[PDB]
Amino acid sequence: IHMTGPMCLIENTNGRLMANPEALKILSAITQPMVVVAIVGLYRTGKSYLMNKLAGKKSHTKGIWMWCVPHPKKPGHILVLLDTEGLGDVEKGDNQNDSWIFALAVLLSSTFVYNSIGTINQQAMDQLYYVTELTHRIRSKSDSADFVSFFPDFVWTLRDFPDEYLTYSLKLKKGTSQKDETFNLPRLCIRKFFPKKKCFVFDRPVHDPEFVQQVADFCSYIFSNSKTKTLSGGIQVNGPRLESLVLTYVNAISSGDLPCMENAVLALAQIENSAAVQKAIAHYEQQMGQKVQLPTETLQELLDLHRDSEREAIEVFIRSSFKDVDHLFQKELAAQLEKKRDDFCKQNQEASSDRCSALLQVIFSPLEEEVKAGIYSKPGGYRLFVQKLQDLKKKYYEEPRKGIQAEEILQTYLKSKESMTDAILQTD
Amino acid sequence: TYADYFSAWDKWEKQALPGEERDEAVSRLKECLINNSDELRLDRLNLSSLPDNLPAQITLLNVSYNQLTNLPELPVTLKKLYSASNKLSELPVLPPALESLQVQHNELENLPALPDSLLTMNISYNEIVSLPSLPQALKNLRATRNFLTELPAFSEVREYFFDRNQISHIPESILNLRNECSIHISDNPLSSHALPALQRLTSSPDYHGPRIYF
Repeated sequence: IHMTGPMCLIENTNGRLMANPEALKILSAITQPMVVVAIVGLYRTGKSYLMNKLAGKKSHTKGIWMWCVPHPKKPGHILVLLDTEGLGDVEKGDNQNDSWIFALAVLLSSTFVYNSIGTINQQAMDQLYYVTELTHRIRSKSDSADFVSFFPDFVWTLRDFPDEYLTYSLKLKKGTSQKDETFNLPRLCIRKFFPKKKCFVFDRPVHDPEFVQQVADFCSYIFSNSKTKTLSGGIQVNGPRLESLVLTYVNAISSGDLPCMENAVLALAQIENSAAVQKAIAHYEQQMGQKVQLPTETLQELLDLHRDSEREAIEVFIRSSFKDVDHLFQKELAAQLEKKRDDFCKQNQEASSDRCSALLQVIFSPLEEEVKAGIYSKPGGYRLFVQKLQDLKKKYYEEPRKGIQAEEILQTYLKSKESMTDAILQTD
Repeated sequence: TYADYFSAWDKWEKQALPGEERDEAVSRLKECLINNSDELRLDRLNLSSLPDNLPAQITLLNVSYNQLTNLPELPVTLKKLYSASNKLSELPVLPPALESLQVQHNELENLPALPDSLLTMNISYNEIVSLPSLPQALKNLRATRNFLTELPAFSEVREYFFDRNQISHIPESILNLRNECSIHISDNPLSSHALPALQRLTSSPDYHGPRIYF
């Protein structure tokens, strides 16, 4: 894969959260596992510099932008650079969804990165009202408890002035009054929800020495200790899954319900298993597409080919599927194969009748013409009629694959065409 | 005059706090006042207050994301007021030609007069209990988090949502508007009879009423 300019993944226009289909195509193409890192921060904290120097390089649409670039310190894996552009620009556009953009940047990424310019005073905390709504904005089980299961590692970044600051800087004070109660909600969440936490600092690049290397340390940290986006026990997210998650979360927001973590995984399983069926079906029309040539000699042969190919395609289902709880897909696959069988059997019977009647016509119509003219009413034609009919039946069966319904129809010919032989013997 | 503006602006510069970018603010003020610039933005300066004398001709004031407490007297020529995410307690009288009032995440207690030229307006994330009559052409209103008690009367395209409030009442004045209004009033502890009263009311020829989301 190769992108030179980051494009919009979720635009935030006309008071609506919409996905970008052209950018979802690029996701559905990248089949390599992903390490997702967002860059959340206010509208002009210089958000870009942490992307160009992260992907490795050198008046827009607001929302979440992405940049896919190969992982510079990993094989196979591919890191994704999310970035909330225009976050908080009260002047430019609607702000009903800044909390939504925050929640989505949490749910999609694997290492959440805030980017404030201040000194984490009370102002920089009042500019972080998004985190006080995470318990009101994101469900996790169709409660705010299992958040540490999938929540990313916090990496704060102060762009003008390390972890010594942050470790004690979120030490909430004890109390019970309402005045100190509001002071807990931000710091309570940043500590309890996110598994690993951090902090960084960056000197100003004006009026550089301890900045390029200062940011090089942070970039090396992100390159080194970043972890692959996991869902529920492994399952390294990889393109198509990220697209499924984006679509699920957005179609949940623009529908009413909350972005669920369980449902966004159940639908992903029921779509990545909805491909296992159409994969095991193609492996059935392909194998039994040149292993069967109707009509067949016997029936045990066709049933022996089925019983083989069925449990051979069931293997293809197992090899590319997971979480078929209650075994709902591993029976809509079987019921879709038994119908194929019951149809193949009737198709074979009809294809047997076809060739039987065709050979009937081809071989016996000469005799029909001969007796139709009267070349056998001569006083001596009964014996030669017997000769030709017996040897012609001898030339009937020495014709491979006449179908199981072989002579069953043939007797309908002889039994209904005996008055000819009757009159011939009478005319002898 | 003009040189008298520089006096009060250079006098605010001194009466500031440690982490209060006032030199940049004064530089922006002199950058606007001299070029006769219509726009003036004091984006992110950790300001605890503003000077008493803004330029008397601006049409756009963006003083959001600060630690303000009360705005100075806005110039009459103002047409857009973007003052959100700071700590306001009351709004000085709005200029008569105002067209956009964007003030959220503050601590407003009540709203003063609203001129007839307010097109859009966002007062969400505050502590308001009552609102004056919304102007004739007020298009979008966001009061998504306050302490409202009763829905305001409109003085007849419209789209206001009063999410997350303690209002819980719909009189006739709502059901007298045509099928162009949109009043999302979700997350409200509405009356037990008014809860399905809307259901059996909306399941009727309600093409002489408004859309009501809850």
